[PDB]
Amino acid sequence: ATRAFSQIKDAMVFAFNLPAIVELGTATGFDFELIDQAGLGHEKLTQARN
Amino acid sequence: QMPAVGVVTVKTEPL
Repeated sequence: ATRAFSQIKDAMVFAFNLPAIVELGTATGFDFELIDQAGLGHEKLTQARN
Repeated sequence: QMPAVGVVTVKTEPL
């Protein structure tokens, strides 16, 4: 499905399988969170994330 | 590979 869906224009479409236990997120990788602790705003936060 | 996009030609029209 992913191979046959990459040719669809004007759409980013993916297909995948549910994890082993669908009650918490997948245990692969890390979940980083950038945090504003001074009141910079949304623009500065997006710039820092980029 | 080579990505493909859908394009539209532009021409002046009177309205």
